Amino acid sequence: RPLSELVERGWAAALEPVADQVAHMGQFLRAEIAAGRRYLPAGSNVLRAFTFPFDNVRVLIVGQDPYPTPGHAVGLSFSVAPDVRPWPRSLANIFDEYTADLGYPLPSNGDLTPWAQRGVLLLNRVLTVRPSNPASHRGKGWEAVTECAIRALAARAAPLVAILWGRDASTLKPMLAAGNCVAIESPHPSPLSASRGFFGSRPFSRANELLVGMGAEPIDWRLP
Ligand SMILES: O=c1[nH]cc([N+](=O)[O-])c(=O)[nH]1
Ligand SMILES: [Cl-]
Ligand SMILES: [Cl-]
Repeated sequence: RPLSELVERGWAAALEPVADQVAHMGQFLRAEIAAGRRYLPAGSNVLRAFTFPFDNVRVLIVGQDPYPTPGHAVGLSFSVAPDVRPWPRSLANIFDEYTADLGYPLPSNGDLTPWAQRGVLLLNRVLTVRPSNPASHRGKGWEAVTECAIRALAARAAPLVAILWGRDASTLKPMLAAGNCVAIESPHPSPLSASRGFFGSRPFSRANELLVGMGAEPIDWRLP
């Protein structure tokens, strides 16, 4: 199936340069299932970040790989389905910062769909994983796909704030080089690092400060 059938119109055009690569990933995934390996998220969710309009994106929040725990990954970085509990600890930490930064109550559940609807791109660098095997689809072909996506996003005339959590995300700074882009960076929300620079970083309000200063509307971050 061609890109225009899988993703939103603007993303299909942005991702044209990697259309063959995306087809190849579908072949890889089929071969995984034929070899008796599973993958997450569900097939229908793999490209989900690209189902929300390319032109509407104002904030990029980069992830690395999908959650490897069965039933967690949903195709948007960090998000979980509404019935998932307890929250993955990175997400719980994200939510702690959300409350402290913004003053909102704890969200009711871990579903970040409203952010995606509002132009927050929840993009993992690698879009699939074998269950219980963290980072197991590194090097399988997604990195070129998601690099194309980020470069296309950065090339738009429109404002963009990139939120870069952890060392691997910070290495994308070169590709956000353009005057229309601005990166904020901190240690990752995982418990390993969170108290050494993530908590108190105020990424949500600062992203809004930056967008307003670039002439854009702020993100309404409020979750149910
Ligand atoms: O979808 C994701 N969920 C969580 C992480 N993480 O905590 O590193 C990530 O990189 N991507
Ligand atoms: Cl498996
Ligand atoms: Cl807000």
